[PDB]
Amino acid sequence: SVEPLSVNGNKIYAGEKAKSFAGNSLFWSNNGWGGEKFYTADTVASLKKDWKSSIVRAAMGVQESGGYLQDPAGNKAKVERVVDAAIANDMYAIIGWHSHSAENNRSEAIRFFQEMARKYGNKPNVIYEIYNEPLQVSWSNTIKPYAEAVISAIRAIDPDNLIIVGTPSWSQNVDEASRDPINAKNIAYTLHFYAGTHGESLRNKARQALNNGIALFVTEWGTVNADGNGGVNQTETDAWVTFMRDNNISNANWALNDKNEGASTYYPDSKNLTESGKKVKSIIQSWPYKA
Ligand SMILES: [Ca+2]
Repeated sequence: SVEPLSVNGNKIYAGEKAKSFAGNSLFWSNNGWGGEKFYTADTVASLKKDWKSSIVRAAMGVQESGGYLQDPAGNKAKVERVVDAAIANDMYAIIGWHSHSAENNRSEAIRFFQEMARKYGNKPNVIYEIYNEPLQVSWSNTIKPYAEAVISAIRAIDPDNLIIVGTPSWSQNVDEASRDPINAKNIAYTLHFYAGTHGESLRNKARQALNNGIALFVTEWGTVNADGNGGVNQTETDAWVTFMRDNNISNANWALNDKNEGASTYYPDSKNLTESGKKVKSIIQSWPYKA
């Protein structure tokens, strides 16, 4: 149904061959933030059938209003709902601790992931994303110790499922991370980009991380500007897609949602594709590998 993932030095293996998959990221799961209406089994089914998506990413809010801190069971439920649907539809599912300062609530993240590990640890579909987007923060002094603690907790329960760690400066500093990898099994590192804002320079940093023996994973990328607005940068988008395809980098487009911003796949209150949506759909359906 779904081949298990393993990280061997530089790349991610699905079963026994180097592979990469394309997918979608839901918007914030926070109560009242709109994206939550897409955390349904019906939507996941639509991505597998209509889009041919192989990945669905649950972006669980943590410290903002309506997030996991304010409503734990409420948010935990939307995630479980999406993961169960992904498992049923032969797709990979990323459970993401959608934070910008995760080091602030370490025990909370540990509590959450232990439960998720116990519940989903044996299905080859689940992937853990323990720190969405770290800011101007040190890798070795802030992100690494936090990540190691969480990974330690997970690994005690689930010894082999892929864990993805956020990198400094909006998950752009993957080179900085490669110079001080985490000594653990099946760990990947996140890279986030927005084709309307980031280019070849960010691609070079990625190349450097790849050269140092670290496997990357694009848990979030936009065809539009970093603030989620502006138009689609067609050229940069293509260049980025070729880069990921070449290096077998899995990716999740941000976000299958209908907020009134360029990054959304649908126009407000509709299933009518935006410029971004049409583009990403084409990208997702012609991807070389499927879950
Ligand atoms: Ca496992």
